[PDB]
Amino acid sequence: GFKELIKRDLTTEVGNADLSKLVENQIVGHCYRGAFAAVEENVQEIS
Amino acid sequence: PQVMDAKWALQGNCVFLEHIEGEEIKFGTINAENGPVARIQTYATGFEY
Repeated sequence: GFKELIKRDLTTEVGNADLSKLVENQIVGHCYRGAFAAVEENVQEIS
Repeated sequence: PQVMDAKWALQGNCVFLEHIEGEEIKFGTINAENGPVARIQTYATGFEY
């Protein structure tokens, strides 16, 4: 009942830079993911 | 030709300024200069006999 949905696992792309300030490219991470949980599978306990 | 034509050319202008962390740098400028003009005349003489 648990499904892991992935389109892009991870993509660290160098971002736009303001050359007029001499600021380096914005390193930015990005992941397009999702999950599908359930209740039929799981049972809680105590201690 | 009867009269020449002036030479043209573009030139960029910039100056390096001290750039302290995270300031905006000031841009340069472009400008053009032109040469002069010269012309050619005619001369002639002759004889009759």
